[PDB]
Amino acid sequence: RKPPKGMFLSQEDVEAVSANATAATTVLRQLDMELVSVKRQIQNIKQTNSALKEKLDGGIEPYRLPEVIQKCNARWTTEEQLLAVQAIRKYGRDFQAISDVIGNKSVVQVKNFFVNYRRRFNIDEVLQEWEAE
Amino acid sequence: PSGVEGAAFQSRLPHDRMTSQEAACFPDIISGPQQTQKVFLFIRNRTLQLWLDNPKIQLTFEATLQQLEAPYNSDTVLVHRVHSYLERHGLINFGIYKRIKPLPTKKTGKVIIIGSGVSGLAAARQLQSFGMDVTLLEARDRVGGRVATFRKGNYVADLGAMVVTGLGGNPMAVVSKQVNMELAKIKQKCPLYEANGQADDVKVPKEKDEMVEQEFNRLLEATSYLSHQLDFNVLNNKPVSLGQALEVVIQLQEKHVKDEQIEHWKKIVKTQEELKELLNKMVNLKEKIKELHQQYKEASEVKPPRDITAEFLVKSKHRDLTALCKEYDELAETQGKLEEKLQELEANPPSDVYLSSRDRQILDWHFANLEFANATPLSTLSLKHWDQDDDFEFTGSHLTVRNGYSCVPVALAEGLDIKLNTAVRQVRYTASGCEVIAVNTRSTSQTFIYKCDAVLCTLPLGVLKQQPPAVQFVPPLPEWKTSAVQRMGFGNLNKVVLCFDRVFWDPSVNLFGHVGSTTASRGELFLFWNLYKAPILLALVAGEAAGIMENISDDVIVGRCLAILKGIFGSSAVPQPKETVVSRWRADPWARGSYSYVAAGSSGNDYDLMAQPITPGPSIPGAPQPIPRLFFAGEHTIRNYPATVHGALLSGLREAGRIADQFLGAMYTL
Ligand SMILES: Cc1cc2nc3c(=O)[nH]c(=O)nc-3n(C[C@H](O)[C@H](O)[C@H](O)COP(=O)(O)OP(=O)(O)OC[C@H]3O[C@@H](n4cnc5c(N)ncnc54)[C@H](O)[C@@H]3O)c2cc1C
Repeated sequence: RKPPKGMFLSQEDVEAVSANATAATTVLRQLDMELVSVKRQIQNIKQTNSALKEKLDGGIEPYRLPEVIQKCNARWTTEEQLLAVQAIRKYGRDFQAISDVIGNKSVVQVKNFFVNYRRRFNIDEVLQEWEAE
Repeated sequence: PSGVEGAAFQSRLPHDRMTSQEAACFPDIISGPQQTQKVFLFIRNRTLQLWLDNPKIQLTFEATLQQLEAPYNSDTVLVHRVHSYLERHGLINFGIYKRIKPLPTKKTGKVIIIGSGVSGLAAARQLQSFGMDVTLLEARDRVGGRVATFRKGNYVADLGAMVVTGLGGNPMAVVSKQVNMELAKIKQKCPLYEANGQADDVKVPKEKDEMVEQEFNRLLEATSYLSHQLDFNVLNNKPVSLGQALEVVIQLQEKHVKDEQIEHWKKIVKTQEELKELLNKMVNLKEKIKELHQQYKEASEVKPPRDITAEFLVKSKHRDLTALCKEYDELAETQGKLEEKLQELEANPPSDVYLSSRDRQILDWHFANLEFANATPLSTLSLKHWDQDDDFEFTGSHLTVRNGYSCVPVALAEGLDIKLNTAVRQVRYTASGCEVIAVNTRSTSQTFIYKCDAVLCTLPLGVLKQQPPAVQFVPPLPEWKTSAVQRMGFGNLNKVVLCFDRVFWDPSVNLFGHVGSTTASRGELFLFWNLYKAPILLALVAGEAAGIMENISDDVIVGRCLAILKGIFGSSAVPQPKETVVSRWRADPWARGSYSYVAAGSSGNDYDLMAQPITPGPSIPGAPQPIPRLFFAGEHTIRNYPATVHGALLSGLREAGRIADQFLGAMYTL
């Protein structure tokens, strides 16, 4: 009915291998060269990746800064507000990054700041300034 | 099957349906009411049953009606018509049986049968039992032809036919019951022995043995799919052979092995390049982190009190460094998960090769074995038709004749006019009758003329193929006959008989294979036979090897035989053989080969063409269409059972019926 379990006999491959006198060994040699070609390509990219891994030796451990967390405070200080304004200038609408810089202000408090002091800190101008870069 | 249906089966007939044969003789019944057909069928089956239950004595019409019940014994003309039909066509009262009604006082008609092979002898017995004058002309000094049996003392080995291929529906089952006939079963266990350098040959482990054989079967079944479903039957205006197709199948399996490997290594590289691109990003990110750490460190060293912009710089660079260290850990996690997938892929490669040198050698033994069965290289067998007779194979385990297969023809030859040492040179057939011209084989100048009504030609196909002809036909055989002779394949296989003074092999093992070194010589002494308490080993030469081995002296052959035997049973425990016999069937002028095969470009239809009788032209021009004169029996003339003893036996029975119908008339249509 159909080829035995694991026997491969497509209409296409039959015509291709029968096409001429030595079409058989042509197709088989073509894949043998194809095979050794990919094998040497592996050996190479394995060596390239071996070299690149050696450049990453040590990781990023000397450059890891210790974790500093303080309680997420409610009160805005003059000092903190100014940090915020600068963070808006640098990061834009990245409420997360801005929150991380200030330290003790939640992502919502930052969003509140954006609308509370919207007039007084010209946050409109500040945001369009960031988009210029 | 069992009962009256068992009898129909044993006679190669459907129990519940009328055959084309029967439709011809009983057209009234088969075109008529369904009821009467079932009546017919029972009568037919019951008569067969009766015959088969006791084939040692003749079954008469009276004795048949005797054992019939109502309403089957009501219509006695139908019972007679059936009995006579079954009698004519040799379905009842064939072989060697005690006659109830002694032979007719005078004979009607005269028939010359060429060759006293089994087909000849079978027909001769029948024609004689139908009250005809029969004389067989045999070139050899013995009956049986391709049923040859070497004898010495009590030790016996068949150089010709040897295996009875199952008793279920085999006409030989009847013959064996009719005679002494001691049949011995064949233990199908066959260990294979491959070379091991200077060391003794190692038995192939059940691991490989079973996997290669199953691959062999799978390869055959694959060629069958390739033939039927894909129609790969003609290639460059030439018919595709089995070996031709097997190559294509094997090649496509190697292609697959390579295709699987390519896409596996290509699955590696695409990940090996994912790793490459990730490692590059990681190196660059480490560079920006290194630079950003310095920038932070510098900004952080501007000691308080700082103004808010200097304060922002510290906090800003700090946040940014944590964000880039966040990114590096994502990429470091991916790196490990890619390296883990890279080992996964490299731990599970696909199949290394399709077949190793060791495998392909064992597979070639299985091919050689198939070349032995079909008595021909697989490059000669028709892809589409080589196996057309597979459905008609008998049931039951295969057996051998203990006292030597020639037992059978000799027993069939009893009470027949057989002229031995008489080689037919020319067959003349005309409207008025026939004359057969033969010479004495011993002195070929001594000539013999035989005048007869009909000639039955049982000459082997190989003989019929000879160029220039060994037998001449006057007038020549028509194009349609000669073309069939041409197209049909007539193969070859040979046997070597090895007589030793002592049994040095495993006495409980019936047969063991030897694995050859190359494809070229896969058939060369590829298998060894052992049976009785007799110390004979029987070496088999098959495929392309058979033909070439015939051009090699007995000594060299016996040499190669011992070499292989030493290589298995120890280079010392193998004595010199006392008696050796080497068959050469292709060289034998009364055979010119071993038996037929379905050649590429032939088909089962050519076998029918072979059986077709010849009707000569009219003597006086304008005279009516004459009787058929020249008739053909033999292994090569029976579509459903070619290349066998039973097939020959049946072909003989067939012709005897056709000749009787033609020259004695059909008494059952009266
Ligand atoms: C090596 C071998 C092994 C075999 N093994 C088996 C087996 O295991 N099982 C199986 O079922 N079958 C087997 N067979 C096949 C079987 O032997 C034949 O199919 C069968 O014997 C054919 O009978 P036949 O009468 O058609 O031909 P034959 O038996 O050849 O009869 C033809 C006769 O005509 C004679 N003759 C030839 N030329 C002339 C002439 N010019 N004048 C007068 N007479 C002539 C021949 O000598 C021969 O006696 C085997 C055959 C061979 C060669």
